[PDB]
Amino acid sequence: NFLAEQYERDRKAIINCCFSRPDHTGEPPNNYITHVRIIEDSKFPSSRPPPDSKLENKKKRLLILSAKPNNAKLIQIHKARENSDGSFQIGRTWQLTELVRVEKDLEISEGFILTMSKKYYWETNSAKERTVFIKSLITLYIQTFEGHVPELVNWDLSLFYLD
Amino acid sequence: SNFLAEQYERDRKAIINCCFSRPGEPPNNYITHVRIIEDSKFPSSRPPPDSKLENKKKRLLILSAKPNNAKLIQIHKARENSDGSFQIGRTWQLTELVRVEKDLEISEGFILTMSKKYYWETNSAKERTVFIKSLITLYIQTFEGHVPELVNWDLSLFYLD
Repeated sequence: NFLAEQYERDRKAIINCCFSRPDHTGEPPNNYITHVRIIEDSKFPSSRPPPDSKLENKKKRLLILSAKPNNAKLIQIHKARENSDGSFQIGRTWQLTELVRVEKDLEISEGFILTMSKKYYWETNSAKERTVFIKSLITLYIQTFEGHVPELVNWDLSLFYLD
Repeated sequence: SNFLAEQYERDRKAIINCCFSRPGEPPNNYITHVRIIEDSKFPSSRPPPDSKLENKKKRLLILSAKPNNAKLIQIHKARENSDGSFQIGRTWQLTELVRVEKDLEISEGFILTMSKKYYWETNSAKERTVFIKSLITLYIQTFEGHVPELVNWDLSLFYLD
């Protein structure tokens, strides 16, 4: 539950850095939804990294999901990092609509791949965290559809339940 | 394939006519349905592959929404009468649904849990895929904003075509 305190800490900093005041363009900010810590391997950013990847390759980053202030159905994905001075900054943005595939790595419990125009391989810090972020990403995606339209989605799901 | 789609439009129209067009209060709005087989000797678990034809009853599952709130969903069980009319025999609130499980060995079978368990089969594997997709996506959509920690699943892959 060190996890939960870290999450709340990150959340506050993130909203403060990036989803709270007009930016400076002087455009309003997006509304924050959720985030997750990830590890990115700069030499293997699109596929499973060799077991022997130099610790120097491993970057600490964050994925963040948010929505347009005037559009609750226009969601964005961001990649961000925490700088040494504690500030936060976003380095990449995608529209959710660019997402075409989400897959868990069968061999690495924290590994997953997001596919937009290219593939993005990332790892979470734990198996549980992978489950949570992916659930968040996919349910949010589903919620952006306008009413009943399941013809366009495909999944390997066989069990769904409430705890 | 083409037969199915045509059967599906036929059923849909009849279902709306019989159950979602007249009023006590305004009728619900139809969303979707599927044809199911129910085993009356084995209603809550996988029937023996041996189960006699006389146990097998033709039904339908229908999803609908309250006219005022598209996020208040109901599940209905119905049956087509010999005369060609349809009638609803059972209703649940979608909020009652606590589990959805595909039968891992019978590709047409699935189980829904509300207070009791209900085992049903569709007529094909593809029809199961389609209805379950509708059921779960709708459940998800009845949530405003981020969906809570409580929902769980075994998904490991998701993609658009």
